[PDB]
Amino acid sequence: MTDQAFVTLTTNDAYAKGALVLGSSLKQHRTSRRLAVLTTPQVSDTMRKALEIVFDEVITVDILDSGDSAHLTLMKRPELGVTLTKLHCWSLTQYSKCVFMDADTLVLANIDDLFEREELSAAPDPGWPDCFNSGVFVYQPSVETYNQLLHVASEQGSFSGGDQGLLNTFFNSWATTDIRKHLPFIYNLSSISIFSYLPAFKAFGANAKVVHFLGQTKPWNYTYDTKTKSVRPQFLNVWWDIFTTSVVPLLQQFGL
Amino acid sequence: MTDQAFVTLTTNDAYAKGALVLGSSLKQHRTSRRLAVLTTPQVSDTMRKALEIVFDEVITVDILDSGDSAHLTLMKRPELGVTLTKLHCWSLTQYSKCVFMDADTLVLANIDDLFEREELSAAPDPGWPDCFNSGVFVYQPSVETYNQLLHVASEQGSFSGGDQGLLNTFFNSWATTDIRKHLPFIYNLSSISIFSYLPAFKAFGANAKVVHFLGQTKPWNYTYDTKTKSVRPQFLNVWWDIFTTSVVPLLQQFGL
Ligand SMILES: [Cl-]
Repeated sequence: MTDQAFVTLTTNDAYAKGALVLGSSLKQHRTSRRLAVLTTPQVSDTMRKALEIVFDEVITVDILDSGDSAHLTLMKRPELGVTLTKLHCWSLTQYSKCVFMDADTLVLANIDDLFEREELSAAPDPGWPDCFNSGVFVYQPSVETYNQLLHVASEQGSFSGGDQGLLNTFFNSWATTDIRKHLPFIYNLSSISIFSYLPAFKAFGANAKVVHFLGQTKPWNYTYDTKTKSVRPQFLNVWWDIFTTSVVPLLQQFGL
Repeated sequence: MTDQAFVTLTTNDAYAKGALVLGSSLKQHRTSRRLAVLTTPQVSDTMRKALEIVFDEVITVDILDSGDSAHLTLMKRPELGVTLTKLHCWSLTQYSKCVFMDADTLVLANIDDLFEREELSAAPDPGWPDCFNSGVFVYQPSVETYNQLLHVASEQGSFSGGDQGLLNTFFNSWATTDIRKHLPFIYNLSSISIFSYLPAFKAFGANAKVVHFLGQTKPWNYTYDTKTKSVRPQFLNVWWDIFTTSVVPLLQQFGL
């Protein structure tokens, strides 16, 4: 649909790499949706221009600017920079529904069916499964929800010191209400649960639709051998394949 | 209710300690339900007699006996000893509904409301949260279900090499169907998620109703200082308090 989007976020050039890989993965699996990326001014012109090619829309967010609605809350809780920036995904009222995906996710199959879901649909978090992981979620842009999230951020902050605590606190019926708001874990498959919980992977992890690179060493903190097509494991190598294949050439293209 | 029960299982004297602590924890939080314990002949007379005091019913299961319905399946899949024994929880047709709890769980509050639940209700597993953890679950005893589980055990075994894989495979709609069959994580709170996922604990882990001692070192593999009332952490110490207070005296009582 025209007014639906995957939305991601990048606050720096490291994460812009992820966002570019994510965007590409989404294009590769023939999404019929828009691709939007929240970006900060800290993202350089080269990453930016590549984001402009990969994404239908590049939105600038500067919570460091006092014009930003999140800025006073950033002052109150300065650890919440990334969180308050991320929450701007709710400002995107040019879209009726979006799938937010962190820039450290990777799409391995079309996940457009996520748009059948209602706010707030998200996959369970490993570790504390009565929380949803905020790495992938379905939400409806709204200035009201935005303001309410912003307000909760101000009042409580996040029990996680990040967006996950904040989102779970506001969307707190997730655990106990409407199983359709549980996204299958395969739509936000923790790369940790692929290596750590290895019995459950073998049986279901070949079904993965989205890899969420958690931790730790993010995909781009790895060394990739372009000859062997392998890092210094399966999923890191898909990410790097996309990076090497689609993203680097788009990045090297901006220097002329 | 008269014909409802918590059911646990012990295949040896190490686990009988857990079962005795579990049973006691259940009595301590004034359950109105029956307490049943599947036991193997490998459980010694002393553990047994103490089980007889703590539990309303002590049921003997010997899958090593060829009279047992599970025995031929044990022959086919000998790694499934514990699993096939556990599955006998479904034979307990003297009960209309039961809560099965592994002998490495600990009850910290009345959880009798679990009997409002239908088969198969269970808490999500940490690590792979689209599986339920088989440490605590609500089920309806039935020879049909039993036979069907036994049959699946024979055909597929368990993708986990344990009961969890088997149960998830048979009760495979759990992830996607009926949010009421998701037991809050606090009814099967992984002791690992208490130490490992520490941000989510502080906010919700004080609400714990059942601790599931996973791993690893089981509670009884720890040294307990009875003077300091502490092990060699909060939950280990509740377990040991119950053990020292209620269980050991019941065990020392059998030697005369
Ligand atoms: Cl439901």
